Amino acid sequence: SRAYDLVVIGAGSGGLEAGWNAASLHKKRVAVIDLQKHHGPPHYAALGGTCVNVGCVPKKLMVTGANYMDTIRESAGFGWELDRESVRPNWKALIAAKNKAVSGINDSYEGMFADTEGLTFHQGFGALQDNHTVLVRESADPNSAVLETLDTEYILLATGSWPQHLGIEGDDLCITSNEAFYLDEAPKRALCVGGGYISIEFAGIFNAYKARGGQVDLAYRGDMILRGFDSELRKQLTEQLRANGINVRTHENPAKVTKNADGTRHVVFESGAEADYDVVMLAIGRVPRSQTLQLEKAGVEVAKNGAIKVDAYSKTNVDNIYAIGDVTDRVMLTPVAINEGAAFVDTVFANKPRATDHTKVACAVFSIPPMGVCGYVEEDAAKKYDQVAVYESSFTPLMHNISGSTYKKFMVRIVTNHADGEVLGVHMLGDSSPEIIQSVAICLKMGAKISDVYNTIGVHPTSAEELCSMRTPAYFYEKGKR
Amino acid sequence: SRAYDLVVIGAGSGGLEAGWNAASLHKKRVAVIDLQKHHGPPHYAALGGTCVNVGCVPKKLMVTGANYMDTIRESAGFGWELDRESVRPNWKALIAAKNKAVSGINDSYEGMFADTEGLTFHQGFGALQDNHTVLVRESADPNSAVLETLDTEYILLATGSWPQHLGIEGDDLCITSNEAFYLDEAPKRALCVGGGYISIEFAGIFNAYKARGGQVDLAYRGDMILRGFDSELRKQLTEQLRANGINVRTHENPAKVTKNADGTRHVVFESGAEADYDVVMLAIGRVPRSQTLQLEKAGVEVAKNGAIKVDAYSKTNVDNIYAIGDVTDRVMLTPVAINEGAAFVDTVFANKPRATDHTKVACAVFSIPPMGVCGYVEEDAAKKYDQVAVYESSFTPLMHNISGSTYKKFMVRIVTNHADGEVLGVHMLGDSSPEIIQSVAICLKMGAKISDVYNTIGVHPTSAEELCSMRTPAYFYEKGKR
Ligand SMILES: Cc1cc2nc3c(=O)[nH]c(=O)nc-3n(C[C@H](O)[C@H](O)[C@H](O)COP(=O)(O)OP(=O)(O)OC[C@H]3O[C@@H](n4cnc5c(N)ncnc54)[C@H](O)[C@@H]3O)c2cc1C
Ligand SMILES: Cc1cc2nc3c(=O)[nH]c(=O)nc-3n(C[C@H](O)[C@H](O)[C@H](O)COP(=O)(O)OP(=O)(O)OC[C@H]3O[C@@H](n4cnc5c(N)ncnc54)[C@H](O)[C@@H]3O)c2cc1C
Repeated sequence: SRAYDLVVIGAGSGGLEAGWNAASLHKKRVAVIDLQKHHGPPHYAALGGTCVNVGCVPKKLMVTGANYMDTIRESAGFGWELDRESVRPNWKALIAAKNKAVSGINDSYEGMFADTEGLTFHQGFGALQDNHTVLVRESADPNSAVLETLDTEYILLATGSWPQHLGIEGDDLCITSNEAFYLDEAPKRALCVGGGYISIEFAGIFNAYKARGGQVDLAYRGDMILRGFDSELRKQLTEQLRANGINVRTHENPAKVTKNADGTRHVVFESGAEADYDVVMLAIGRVPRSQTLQLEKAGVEVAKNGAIKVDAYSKTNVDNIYAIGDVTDRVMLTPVAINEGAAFVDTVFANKPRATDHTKVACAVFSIPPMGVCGYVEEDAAKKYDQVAVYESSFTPLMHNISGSTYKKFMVRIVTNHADGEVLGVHMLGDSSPEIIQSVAICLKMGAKISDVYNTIGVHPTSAEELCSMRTPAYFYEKGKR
Repeated sequence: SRAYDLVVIGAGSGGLEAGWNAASLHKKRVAVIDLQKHHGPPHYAALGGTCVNVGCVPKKLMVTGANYMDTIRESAGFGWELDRESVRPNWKALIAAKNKAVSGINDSYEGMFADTEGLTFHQGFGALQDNHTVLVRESADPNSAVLETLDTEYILLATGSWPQHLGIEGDDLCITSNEAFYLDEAPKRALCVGGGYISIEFAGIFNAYKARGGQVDLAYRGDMILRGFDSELRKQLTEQLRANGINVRTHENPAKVTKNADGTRHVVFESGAEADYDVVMLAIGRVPRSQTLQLEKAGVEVAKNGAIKVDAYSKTNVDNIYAIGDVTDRVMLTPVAINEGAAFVDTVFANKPRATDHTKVACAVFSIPPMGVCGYVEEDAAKKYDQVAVYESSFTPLMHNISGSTYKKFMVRIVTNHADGEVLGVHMLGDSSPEIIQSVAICLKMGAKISDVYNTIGVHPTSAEELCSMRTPAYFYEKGKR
């Protein structure tokens, strides 16, 4: 058996930051464990994690592909002539290009290991024996061949999460985002089940690569898609997805999925509504991946959902064992998991305890059109503050008066503490909003006030200068109002 | 002589802001004078000024149209299959749509004047007889028919700038950006003379709408284009212009232009090289437009190049005559002129002195690819502070590896005062950098430091995210580079 300072189980966004930082900057002997080295089936994620293999990186490439549907249509207004009846998308080419890109990054991570002192990769399933030794086995099965036993001082769990499935009749006929990245054919008709951002992102990808006459339906249990986002922005996004032809079936949930003779799936909705689809993708949530780790043999314990309970510095109850990223169920985004992996190495190896601030974290939804969002939604702000002011504007860019997509309203909403003037949250809908929100997030982790925003001079013509053009509140909340 | 609180000569960006404010906010009686109500020859600019009519707004529509040449080409990498030989630009469709968009905006300004009691528009050439009477004549000739003689308490001079010409033989065969907005056919071969943002932006418009086998040359008298911008960015923009096929000709200046029998124009350069072009457009400069105002008749000092000299509150030597916008030669951007108009009304009519801060003002170059810049370039900063640190990052977006456009590097450069880490300048090259620099300008107005920047968590995947990723300096200046 070998002796290590650290064993990282999971070589994703968090574990690879942590392991690399511990080995190079702190000259520690570190083992990182993951299931496989190259992206794809059987385990989908691999070296580099979910984001690089089956997450942020392939989905942004595929959403960029999807946007060309609207740009080739919108170019006509600006005088571009082409035979538009000949245009045909080519899913196969998109996936071949995407896989080339993702494998490039995988080969880069292998290089990274050859370049560094005490960092070794170990391929297999990590499971805990006791709080000081982790087993690398042949499969998730507890009775599989144990390949290696690693003796350690500190253990770091960073196994991520996995797609949540529906407990329904014919769940087995449904795919998740994982299989969606390797689909051989673009579906003609497809159902994305779920109201979250992964559902909405894929619905816009399938909508663009479908055969014309095809259809993509987005079915969600609640009233408006995208819980946790600004309610006005959720309302306008819905209509803009509908305007681009996807059918948002609100208050619909699968009940039965049955395979038809010709491979297609037949689905019975909870309303007794029925429809047939080439693909049914569940995008209903992500659960902490912790079940197989045998945490119990080391005394570390979980929450009901599988989340590993951790204090602010990422320490679990057994002290030499820490946990970061999606398995921790704090904020499930790559920059947060990376930040936590770095903070952990200052805390145990540099012995400077850094806790990661999961507050005012900005994020985006690469839907068509996209959203960039940071801080508080007004309902939450109005529960915590006395005087909340909501500022809002909407405009159709002059541009879309000429492209013909007049339904593309840019919307910006800013929530303030009206006593203070401190900007509590900024929520944007429209193109470039993911680019624009990163800088606004610096303004908010700095404590800007609405006077800071309208005293800056605008850069013209941009959509972003609206941020600097809003001075009168639309309405306020003194516990309530609207 | 009649009875006015304010007469504003020049109904443009600054001029109209001040006139609306003085009237609807402070109930003053104000006359706004301009040459023309709608865009187009002979005066090109008209009600709404240069930006609305022959500036920011027409220009930006036209460069978004030009950008379709790249994205239609780039779609192929993402699997969008189409008849590549069918694709052709129609310049007539582009300027027809641009003219309706600008005609809409002109109509709404006439609307504005109907909806506000003390505001009136007077068409003609405004000139001063005395520091309390302004006469609007029929033409710019001092001896022309006086149409109106308005008598006024205050005068606001906001006549903007005009294109600068070359005094060479055949200058009258060249156009400026004014005429380029009404060209009937896109040039097959074109020459853009100048190195500032306006010839850069038109070179990209002409490059995209040219007939195949065409060519646009950019000729500049100096060593490198975009004097006054970050030197690494200028170098990199030149190389990206060349990769998209435009021919950048440094140390090059025309000597004489003659018209060919063909109708095209023959250009002899000062090096002795010759070539023929359909269009030769001069974008060598813009000079303050004070020349026919009769400023000596009111004793107001002009600064040689034409700039009306003013103090921080935009007051001239004559205490009831103020001047704003491009005529004062301070920052020739529409936002700055508007802000100066607002500040002016506060100071004289709301009796609260303001002054525009012309520092940290961000701006954008709508080149293909675009640039977004704010603050000091390192050279200037190095001659004011003892230790300046420069941070930079370059990367090709993943997407540009899939599309053909491998040359499209995104670059961000941050200049810091190394004493406390205060960010003095951020210079970016790449798509969306105009949209990103607007909110970075807010962080800069609030006194941001490099640590504010890397302590914000990123939004992944975005280009803007690179802002939060720069911890270590590339090099420093301790008076000189190190
Ligand atoms: C489709 C999709 C889109 C997303 N898009 C974005 C986006 O645009 N921006 C963003 O910020 N976030 C996005 N996310 C979220 C982001 O991918 C994750 O939050 C982030 O990767 C979490 O990092 P992590 O370190 O917790 O784990 P991960 O990056 O998931 O890595 C965990 C690693 O552990 C390995 N592993 C699992 N169990 C074991 C075991 N027993 N033994 C060994 N190895 C094991 C896995 O194979 C995996 O490689 C997206 C996620 C998905 C699924
Ligand atoms: C092609 C081009 C592109 C530009 N793009 C941008 C951009 O993208 N973003 C940006 O911020 N800035 C841009 N600018 C600069 C911007 O157009 C100007 O800075 C801005 O319009 C200046 O405002 P102003 O109030 O000083 O006067 P202007 O807006 O120029 O208006 C001056 C007015 O005075 C009138 N006039 C002049 N003489 C007389 C007279 N004697 N009697 C009566 N009326 C008179 C003119 O018709 C005109 O309407 C661009 C400029 C050009 C030329």
